[PDB]
Amino acid sequence: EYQNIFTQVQVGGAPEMGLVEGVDLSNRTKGTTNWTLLGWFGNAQIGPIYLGGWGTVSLISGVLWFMTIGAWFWYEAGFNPAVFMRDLFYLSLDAPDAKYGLGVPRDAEGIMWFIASFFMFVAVWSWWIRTYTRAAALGMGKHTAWAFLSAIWLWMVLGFIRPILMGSWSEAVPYGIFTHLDWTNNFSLTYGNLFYNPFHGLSIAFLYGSALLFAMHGATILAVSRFGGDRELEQIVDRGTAAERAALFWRWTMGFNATMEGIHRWAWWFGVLVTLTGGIGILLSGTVVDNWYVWAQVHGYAPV
Amino acid sequence: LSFTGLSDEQAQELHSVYMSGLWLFVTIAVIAHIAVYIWRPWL
Amino acid sequence: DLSFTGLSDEQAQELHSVYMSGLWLFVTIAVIAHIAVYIWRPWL
Amino acid sequence: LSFTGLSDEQAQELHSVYMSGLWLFVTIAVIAHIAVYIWRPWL
Amino acid sequence: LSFTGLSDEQAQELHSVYMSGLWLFVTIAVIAHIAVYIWRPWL
Amino acid sequence: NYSHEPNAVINLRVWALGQMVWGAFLAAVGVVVVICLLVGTYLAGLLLPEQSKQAPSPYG
Amino acid sequence: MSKFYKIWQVFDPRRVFVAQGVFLFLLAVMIHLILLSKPDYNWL
Amino acid sequence: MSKFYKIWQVFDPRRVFVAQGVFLFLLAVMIHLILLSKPDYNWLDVGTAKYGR
Amino acid sequence: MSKFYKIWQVFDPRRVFVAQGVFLFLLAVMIHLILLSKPDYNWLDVGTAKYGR
Amino acid sequence: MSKFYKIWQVFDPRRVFVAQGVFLFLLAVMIHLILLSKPDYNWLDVGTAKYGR
Amino acid sequence: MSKFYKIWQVFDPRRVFVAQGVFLFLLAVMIHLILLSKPDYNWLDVGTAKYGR
Amino acid sequence: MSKFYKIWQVFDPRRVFVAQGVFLFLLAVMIHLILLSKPDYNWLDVGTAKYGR
Amino acid sequence: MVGVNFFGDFDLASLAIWSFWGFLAFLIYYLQTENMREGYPLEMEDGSVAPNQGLFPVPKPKTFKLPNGRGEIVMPSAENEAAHRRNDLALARTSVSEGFPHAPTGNALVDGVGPASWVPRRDEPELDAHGHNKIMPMALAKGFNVTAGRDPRGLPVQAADLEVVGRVSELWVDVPEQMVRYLEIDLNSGKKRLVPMTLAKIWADRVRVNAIASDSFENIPATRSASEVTKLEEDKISGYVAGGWLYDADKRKR
Amino acid sequence: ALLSFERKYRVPGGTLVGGNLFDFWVGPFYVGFFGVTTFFFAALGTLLILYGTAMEGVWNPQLISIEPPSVENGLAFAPLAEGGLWQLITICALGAFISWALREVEICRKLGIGLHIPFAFSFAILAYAVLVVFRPLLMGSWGYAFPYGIWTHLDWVSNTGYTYGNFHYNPAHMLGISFFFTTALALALHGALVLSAANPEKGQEMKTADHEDTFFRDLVGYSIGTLGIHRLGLLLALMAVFWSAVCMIITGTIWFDQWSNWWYWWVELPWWVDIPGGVNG
Ligand SMILES: CCCCCCCCCCCCCCCCCC(=O)OC[C@H](COP(=O)([O-])OCC(O)COP(=O)([O-])OC[C@@H](COC(=O)CCCCCCCCCCCCCCCCC)OC(=O)CCCCCCCCCCCCCCCCC)OC(=O)CCCCCCCCCCCCCCCCC
Ligand code: BCL
Ligand SMILES: COC(C)(C)C/C=C/C(C)=C/C=C/C(C)=C/C=C/C(C)=C/C=C/C=C(C)/C=C/C=C(\C)CC/C=C(\C)CCC=C(C)C
Ligand SMILES: COC(C)(C)C/C=C/C(C)=C/C=C/C(C)=C/C=C/C(C)=C/C=C/C=C(C)/C=C/C=C(\C)CC/C=C(\C)CCC=C(C)C
Ligand SMILES: COC(C)(C)C/C=C/C(C)=C/C=C/C(C)=C/C=C/C(C)=C/C=C/C=C(C)/C=C/C=C(\C)CC/C=C(\C)CCC=C(C)C
Ligand SMILES: COC(C)(C)C/C=C/C(C)=C/C=C/C(C)=C/C=C/C(C)=C/C=C\C=C(C)\C=C\C=C(/C)CC/C=C(\C)CCC=C(C)C
Ligand SMILES: [Fe+2]
Repeated sequence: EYQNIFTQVQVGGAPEMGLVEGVDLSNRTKGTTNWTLLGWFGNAQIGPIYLGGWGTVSLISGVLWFMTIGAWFWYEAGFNPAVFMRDLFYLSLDAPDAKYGLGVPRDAEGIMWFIASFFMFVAVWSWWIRTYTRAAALGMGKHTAWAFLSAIWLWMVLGFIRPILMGSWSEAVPYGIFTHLDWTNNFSLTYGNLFYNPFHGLSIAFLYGSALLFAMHGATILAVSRFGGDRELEQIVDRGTAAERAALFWRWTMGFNATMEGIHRWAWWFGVLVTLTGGIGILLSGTVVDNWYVWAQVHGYAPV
Repeated sequence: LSFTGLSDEQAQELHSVYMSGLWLFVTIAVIAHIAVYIWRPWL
Repeated sequence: DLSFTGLSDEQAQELHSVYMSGLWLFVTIAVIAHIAVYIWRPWL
Repeated sequence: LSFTGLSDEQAQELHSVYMSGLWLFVTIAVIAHIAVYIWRPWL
Repeated sequence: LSFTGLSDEQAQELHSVYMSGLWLFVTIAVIAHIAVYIWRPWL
Repeated sequence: NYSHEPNAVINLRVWALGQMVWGAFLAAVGVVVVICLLVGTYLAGLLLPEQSKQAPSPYG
Repeated sequence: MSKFYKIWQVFDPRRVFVAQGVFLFLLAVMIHLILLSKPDYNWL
Repeated sequence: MSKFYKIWQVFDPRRVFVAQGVFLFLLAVMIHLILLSKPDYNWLDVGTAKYGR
Repeated sequence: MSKFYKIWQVFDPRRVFVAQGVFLFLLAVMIHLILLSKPDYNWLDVGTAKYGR
Repeated sequence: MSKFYKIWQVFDPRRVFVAQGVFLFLLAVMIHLILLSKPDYNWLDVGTAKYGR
Repeated sequence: MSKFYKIWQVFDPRRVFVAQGVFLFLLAVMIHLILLSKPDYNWLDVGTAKYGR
Repeated sequence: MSKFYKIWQVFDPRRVFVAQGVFLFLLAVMIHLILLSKPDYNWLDVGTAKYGR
Repeated sequence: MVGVNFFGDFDLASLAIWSFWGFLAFLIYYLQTENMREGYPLEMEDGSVAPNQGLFPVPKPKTFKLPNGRGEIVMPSAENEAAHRRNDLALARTSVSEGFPHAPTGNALVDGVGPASWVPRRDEPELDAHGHNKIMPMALAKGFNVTAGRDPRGLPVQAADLEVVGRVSELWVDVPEQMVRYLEIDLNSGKKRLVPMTLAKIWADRVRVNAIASDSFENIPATRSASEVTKLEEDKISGYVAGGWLYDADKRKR
Repeated sequence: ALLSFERKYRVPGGTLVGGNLFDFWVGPFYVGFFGVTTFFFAALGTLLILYGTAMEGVWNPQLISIEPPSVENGLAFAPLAEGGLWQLITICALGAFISWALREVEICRKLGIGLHIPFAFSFAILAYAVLVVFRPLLMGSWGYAFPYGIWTHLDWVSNTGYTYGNFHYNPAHMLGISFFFTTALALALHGALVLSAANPEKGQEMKTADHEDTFFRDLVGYSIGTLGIHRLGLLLALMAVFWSAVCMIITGTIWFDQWSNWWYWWVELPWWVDIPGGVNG
């Protein structure tokens, strides 16, 4: 009747600084912290981070990005702090005017957008390389980078590629909290009803499937945590009744099952296919299809 | 054969009582069906 | 000889006879009701 | 050779019985498709 | 050699029966294609 | 001493009736809970403004 | 037709009786709610 | 046809009977609803009109 | 055509039986529904029309 | 052409049987459907046209 | 050209035959459909016209 | 150039061969379709015109 | 590339969606084959090998090279399944047909069947990267102190029959993870026995174990070492305890 | 039909209702009382979908659509050809889902594992119900629910969302979105991490939990732990669906206008309203 959601008893010790497997220890920090508010739901150690080159690139570029957008927010607000904290959500570093096409915008808002985007480019790619390297230094696999690359694919398709194919940086997303929502709506409305973008439907299928799957996996692993199912790496190699019971639950339930490694394989795909299908479905919007409801009618999933 | 642990005698008894109740049920139900045909016919 | 269930031809013939009794009863009822529904409202 | 544990004789018997059932199925189906073709041809 | 551990004789046998079934299939299909062609050709 | 039925058939009959009625009571409990659920829902809906029952249809 | 008592050798009768109680009560409510829906057959 | 009884040398009565009950009841309900779907063959509304109720 | 029974030296009759049972039932249901959606073979609407109801 | 009985020394009869059965069935269905979707090969529409129904 | 039996020493013939089978079926379907599209090679429309059906 | 054979010391043959098959198929399927798109190169429409059908 | 159909209505969009269907098919193949590394070949109830081995074939073996010189593990393999294979099973067929249960012949919590089942993991403990044991009692774990929560040590252990059996003594911890896995009991019978923390609910005045009753706390498997615990002993213990949610329910009160 | 370890778990027990009656397996599947119920309900709903599209004459699986009664029908039962089919299918679907959950329960207690999974599923049933049962009742009519068509419940979504302008401005919707995105994110990260440990660079030994914790501490300065990530993704999904149910039950019952006008309470606070600057001045 203990469901293992919140940890009852906390323990700790000298911080677990790390594992030296080819990591540069000098680029690592040495200060840790304990914060029990988390210990209740997870580890409490806000442990040492790695301060590297790619990380510095990312931090610098992305902070310039952030503060650039904040600068334009101020200018757009009359420098009145109360306007800033009033219209904070309604403000925007809107995207260049279509007149400029793909040329360097000849306005302030536009070039600020362009520069902030350059910074984001640098930051994201630096962080991807940082994932690759941190997994190469500890001697692990690069699955995390190839998953992130999926996210990068969508993000690029939206900021860089799709517009280049359409010939306008106007197509790209504004940097605001409500304006990028408005952008999504206007994108759907301009191009038919995006629902009828089969790849949109697939990305949705995989988002819902990711939630489905993580609830399944998590509830299972907490159910078999009384047999140490939380320790998975050791149930792939030294199988125990945790894995057997989980597999047999799902077998007796739906007729098929997985293994303590293959469920992880299933997760890595439902995740990345959310942004692989999205990128394609966004590329094809306006370059291959100016309206999706009619494509549906013609293709048979929508009625005449 | 006896999958459930019962013998032909016990099963005969149990079936007798079950079908007693069954014929009671059908009697009551045909009565009520008749009365309803009286009230709101359907054929 | 072959029995994935344990029943030998004897128990099998017994069980089958009773099952077919029940089946023919079911079918008699259904035939009666179909004839009736034909009288009241034919469907061919 | 037997992937299921049968011998040729058990198989032959099972097959005679399966064939009986199949021919009965086909027989009723033929009767019915005939009655249909007499009642509302589709060709 | 065998990737499944069958001997040439069991295999020759299996293939005989498989080919027989296949040829029965094709024969019925040909009957049907002929009927169809007589009733409503397509070429 | 009381509660003692000499007859075998009467003992079997009162047992089977108990079993059947137990099941029917379970079913009634379930039906009643569903009913209370939906009806309380409708009622709480009667507490809502009139614009709730005015809303346009999505045609579907 | 006379060897039907052999069903109680197949299924535990306790559970079967509870299940029949459920099934019949639910069927009753089903039809009553079917009839209640129709103004011609509603009585309230 | 003489030897159909061997079916119970293949299947067990319990699972077979569960299957049979489920399938037959399902089929019955299905066909009754099929009929009730037609403004005809709907015994209820038919009787309602016949008796002018 | 003389050694088909050898199929049961390959497949297990339990599975085969259940499979073909499901297969036939669904096939029949689909064909029936097909006709039922074609109003020239909808025996119900026909019998309505032929008998003037 | 004479040695083709060795595809049974390479494959397993069970999987091939089930797979090719699925294949044949789904093929038959796709083809019947392609016909039905064309008014000149729909035996049903053609019949109701030919018999003046 | 004669040594091409050595590709069976790099590839599992099972994998390869399955993959070839799939590739072949899919290619064929794809092509037959590219034909059914063009009104000039849809042998069914062609027959309808030729035979005045 | 005759010492290019060391490529089989660097790369695995199986991986290379599989990648090669997929690469070539996709390229070819693509090229044929790009050609198909333009009417001047759609050999089928061309034929429909050469033979006046 | 708008309104550009290669043939029929087929444009880049159609080509892409179809290519995706194909890739997806291959992917389902891949995943449902990689989910076969454990459990296959399929068995009957007799322990034999059955004809239906699935429509997806078991894949080709890979290799896991373990840390701390524990060797190479090959999945799928015969060694892998035969090690984790249980024998001398106290079970009785309920019917000659398949698809019906198999009853426990004796005491199941002991006989290791059902929810109380265990698996022969290797009687070597679980290790961290450094090769030190993962589970240490909090007293050998240098530096380990309770940083929060209710310190259970010394609290009585109430059981499913509401009766009391002993007092907690020590906490067994996952040092690399910094969390409490097992807790130890100083039982009335003079014995020490472990119980998983996930099966024990720390109250303010006590520790409640609604899984099992009191008769069971004594027959719990023990540890050949009081400073370490192996994966095998862990599975035995955990199965025994978890089986009480079914096999000691006639005793559970409240 | 069995795995090499499926036997010692195939023991009797763990049944909420029923007993020996229905304690058996059909192939891989366990079928208790509730297995029978879910099969019956599912099959019936499926066949009714097919008959509904048969009556319509539609046979394309993407264009098949069984729609709810009109809004004018109100909360009464309708003819099968005008909503009764949708309603029966809804009944059967709900019975099927609840029975699936209870089957999961029976199995969880036969295999002696916790009941987290049926709990998780309960939220999804709750949301489906919010859509087809509750929200209507409170809105006065079954016709406000969604249809059973692959590409038509999307039209219901669109029209229902454009009734209140850009639904994006619903805050509970915002939270649903956010939790869904974070769920997919954490799922990918978990899978990638584990696979990267088990399947490392060539010529290297398998890794352990310590390496995962260290890699993510290196990356972002915090690691949640092997148990915490499961806890987390579970809670993320649940709160997402919680917020998603909350977003819909308040859409046409407590709210009635465009959702944008909600955030204007922050603008219209007297001490920054009149200020002439920014977007709202
Ligand atoms: C007419 C057409 C008809 C239909 C045609 C259909 C044909 C089907 C053919 C079969 C294809 C099946 C593919 C799936 C198999 C993968 C199985 C798996 O999970 O692991 C396998 C297994 C994983 O190994 P492991 O178990 O992790 O351990 C290995 C090591 O020990 C330790 O690992 P490690 O750390 O060394 O490496 C880890 C990595 C092992 O793999 C690798 O190391 C290499 C992975 C590929 C990385 C990229 C290659 C380098 C160049 C990239 C160029 C990018 C340009 C951008 C700028 C540069 C960025 C770097 O593990 C993986 O999981 C690899 C799979 C990654 C797939 C790609 C995911 C990210 C893509 C996101 C989208 C971005 C591109 C846009 C796509 C859309 C375009 C329109 O790897 C393999 O079996 C070989 C690798 C396969 C190479 C890639 C080929 C497949 C890519 C498909 C992507 C989807 C395309 C879209 C579909 C079509 C839509 C229209
Ligand atoms: C009303 C408007 C249209 C619509 C318009 C669009 C548009 C337009 C898009 C989608 C897209 C998506 N929509 Mg929508 N969408 C609609 C209807 C729906 C419905 C529904 C139930 O009706 C659902 C559930 C969905 C579902 C989805 C997702 C499946 C998909 C995006 C997934 C994702 O991860 O995005 C978010 C993922 C990313 C952007 C990844 C970005 C990662 C990078 C690396 C971020 C950098 C980090 C940065 C530096 C910040 C630093 C933070 C600090 C360090 C903390 N939409 C309606 C009908 N939707 C997307 C898609 O794929 O299109 C097909 C998309 O672009
Ligand atoms: C959508 O398409 C529509 C529906 C319109 C058209 C299609 C309809 C279809 C396809 C319908 C199909 C119907 C079918 C296939 C019907 C089949 C019916 C059968 C086979 C009925 C069998 C009934 C058998 C019964 C009722 C047997 C009952 C037996 C008993 C009650 C007693 C048995 C006693 C026993 C076994 C005791 C002995 C046991 C032991 C252990 C000694
Ligand atoms: C678009 O598609 C449409 C539908 C329009 C057109 C296409 C339709 C298609 C593709 C239809 C395909 C139909 C097919 C392939 C039909 C096949 C039917 C078959 C093969 C039916 C077989 C029936 C067999 C039966 C009923 C056998 C019964 C046997 C028994 C009752 C006895 C069982 C065996 C016993 C008792 C022996 C046991 C002995 C021992 C020793 C154990
Ligand atoms: C758009 O595309 C369309 C459809 C319009 C045009 C394209 C169509 C295409 C691509 C069609 C392709 C068709 C193909 C490739 C068809 C291939 C058909 C084959 C290979 C059929 C084979 C049938 C085989 C059968 C029926 C075999 C039956 C065998 C038996 C019954 C014998 C039983 C065997 C036993 C007992 C084995 C003996 C075992 C032991 C142990 C002795
Ligand atoms: C408190 O005030 C101060 C000033 C102190 C600080 C405040 C800062 C504030 C308020 C910051 C707010 C930031 C906000 C609201 C950011 C929101 C960003 C959002 C919602 C972005 C959404 C989507 C963005 C996308 C998809 C952008 C993609 C961009 C790219 C892929 C860039 C690719 C490259 C481009 C466009 C061209 C440049 C390329 C090269 C090679 C130079
Ligand atoms: Fe996990």
